[PDB]
Amino acid sequence: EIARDTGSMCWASRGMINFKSMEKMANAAPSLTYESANPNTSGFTISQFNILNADYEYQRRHNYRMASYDMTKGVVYSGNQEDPIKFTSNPDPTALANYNKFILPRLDMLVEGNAALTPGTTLKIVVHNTAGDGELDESIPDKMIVMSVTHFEDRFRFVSRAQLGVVN
Amino acid sequence: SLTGKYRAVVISVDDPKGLMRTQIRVVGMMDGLPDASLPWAEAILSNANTFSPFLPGDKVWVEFPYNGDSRWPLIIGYAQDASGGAPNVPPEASGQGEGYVPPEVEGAPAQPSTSAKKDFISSRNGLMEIRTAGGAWAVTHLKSGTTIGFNEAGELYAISQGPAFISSAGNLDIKSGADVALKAGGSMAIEASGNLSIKAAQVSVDK
Amino acid sequence: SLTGKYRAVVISVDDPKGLMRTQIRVVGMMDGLPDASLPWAEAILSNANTFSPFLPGDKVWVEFPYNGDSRWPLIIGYAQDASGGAPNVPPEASGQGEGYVPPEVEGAPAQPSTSAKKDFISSRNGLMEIRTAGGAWAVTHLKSGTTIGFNEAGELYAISQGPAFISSAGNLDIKSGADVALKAGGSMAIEASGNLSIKAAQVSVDK
Amino acid sequence: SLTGKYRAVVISVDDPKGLMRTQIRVVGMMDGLPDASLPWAEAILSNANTFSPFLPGDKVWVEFPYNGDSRWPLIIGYAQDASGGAPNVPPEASGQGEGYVPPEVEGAPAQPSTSAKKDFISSRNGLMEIRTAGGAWAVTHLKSGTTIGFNEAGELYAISQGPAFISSAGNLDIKSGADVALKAGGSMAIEASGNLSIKAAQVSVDK
Repeated sequence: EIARDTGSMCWASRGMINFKSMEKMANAAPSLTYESANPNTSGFTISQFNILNADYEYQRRHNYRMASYDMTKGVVYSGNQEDPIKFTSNPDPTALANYNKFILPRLDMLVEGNAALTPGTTLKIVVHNTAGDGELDESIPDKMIVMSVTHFEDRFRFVSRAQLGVVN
Repeated sequence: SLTGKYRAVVISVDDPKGLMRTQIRVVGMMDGLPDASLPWAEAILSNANTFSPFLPGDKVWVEFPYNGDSRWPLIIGYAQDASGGAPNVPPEASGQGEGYVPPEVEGAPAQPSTSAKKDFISSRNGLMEIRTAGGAWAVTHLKSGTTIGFNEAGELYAISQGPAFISSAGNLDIKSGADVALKAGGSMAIEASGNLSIKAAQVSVDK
Repeated sequence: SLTGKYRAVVISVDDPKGLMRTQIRVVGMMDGLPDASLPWAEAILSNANTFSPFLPGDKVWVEFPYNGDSRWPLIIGYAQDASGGAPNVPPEASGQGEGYVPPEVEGAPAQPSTSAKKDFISSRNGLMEIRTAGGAWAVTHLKSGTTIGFNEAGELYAISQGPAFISSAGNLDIKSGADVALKAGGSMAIEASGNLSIKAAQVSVDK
Repeated sequence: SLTGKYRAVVISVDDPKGLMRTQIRVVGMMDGLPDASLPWAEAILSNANTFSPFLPGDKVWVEFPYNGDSRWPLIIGYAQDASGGAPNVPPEASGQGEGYVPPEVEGAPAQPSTSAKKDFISSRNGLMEIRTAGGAWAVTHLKSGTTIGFNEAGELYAISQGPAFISSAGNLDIKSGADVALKAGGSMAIEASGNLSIKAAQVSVDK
């Protein structure tokens, strides 16, 4: 609830608890570079990746105009003007304004076991096509944020999987 | 489906079918609708065979009991609001303004004392009923100043601005172990259909 | 589990344990059960230390607050119904019949005027309390016609059919800047335990 | 989320913001918290522009209407309890003890009769209002014994312990088709600003 009222992102890992604002995350410079279909790259390499185009599936739940009752002001509104209304309880304008902020997932990828990938990391992604004329894919944005990380080790190989997203 | 309570405003009280209903508008959900499409609501009575009128512009709590159906609402009771800068209770019980100032009468046992957040005060349609913590009860007429009740100390006063009427078909007794005082500003009449007896120690008739 | 409100009818008021409860029957669900198996219900009081009696045959709203358990019901308030062709409110406040006709008295400041859907009218167990929009308050006894109250114009009238009693241990003052009129149909007595003073301009004693 | 009704106890009535609220403690869930952290609750009024005070130590029903949020509670009404071995209603309406014993007055039309589970009895802050099934209405002052009302048979009695006051700016009529009886324990005064007329059959002035 504190995270929702402040507009930040929470995750507890490696002995710390983290609150990071969403507006300042959109202006953060990348730290790593991930490329596909490039064998002369100076960074790392992606072996498998998934493109998700379902942006409505996550925006459907946040398409509402918030309203609430305050004993000294009356009815307090916040948000757009052409969306359906929905009632909450806290009549705090700052809390109402941040009620509809989140991160929209876009891409899932599988790499060769990097242990430096933690949520909150910003990466630069470059994807080339492997047929036709080597055209760059413009449907994947340049900078992405890491949302979830899974590391997996069997008796022969070490692999990592990540989910990447963009701030609305 | 709508299950909880909601805040509404009373619109009208002229029921075309005659089954003692009132028209309501929920604040926030029924915004933008013409007054001819708003549904008619029923109320919970306080006792058996009692009817409390509703005036347009009141604030109430509304709930839908028939499986969450919005076509058949139900009114529970009145609601508090402080949107105007002061609460919607009479100012004698809050202390946010100056309230009713009764006229001054010679004699007139002391008016009941009113303190904030400690008295029962109601004021509707020109009638004010007071029941204070000291044990005093008073009913007053706001436009003229007619009052019946007693005081926190336990003294009776019935004051009328205008004519007054006391009558009883049968035996009537008026007793006061004190002095008994009768005074008129015009002409006094004492008429009886039989015998009259004046029994005292000494009698004086002066100019 | 039962969560919302339901309509019920009061069956009996003779609690075998003595914890001031009443017996209820939900309309539609508890049909066909003997009266000895119906559960006992408690009520929400209006104020602290007040008890409002229930009579058999009344209509109420019933809700189960303890996790939807039907063994422990709760009574909220009375309900409106118009199954008989007219609403269940007094006919003075609806206009579906002719109501109480008070007896006529000579003198008798005007009785409060009653309009439909604009007055507070209650009638239970032979007592009628009226609070109209004009600011009049009246309490009347239905079987005999005894009444205390004032009028929308602001005049006091206390009328008793039968004997009446006015007494006060202490000083008593009776004042009327008008004429003051005293009249008896039998024998009048004026007794004092001391001095008597008649102070006017001129005095006339006639046959 | 909290959706149903709950039992609570009133803690305090001194609102730091002034929006006529009261502080509550739910029995069982808010146990062990300091009194400075308990939330402030609002109430449902019975009529428009009426305020009923709350005293510390009362039992009530509390419900949370704003999406089940525990920070904004709402008070519905008072609750019944019998934890002390007797119900929390006045003993005249239950029969578990001896109640109010009014003082005895010579004359004094009969006091209203009270039966168990059949009368409306309220007693708060030193005031008692009785509305019995026979049609009698009475309001009494507990500390002194001042009473206004009539009887189940239909007789008026207004009794004051201490001074009493009857006045009316205008015409006053006192009529009794019976005998009319006036008696004083001290000194009686009859003053008029004009003519006086004594009209009877025969007049007697005795020692």
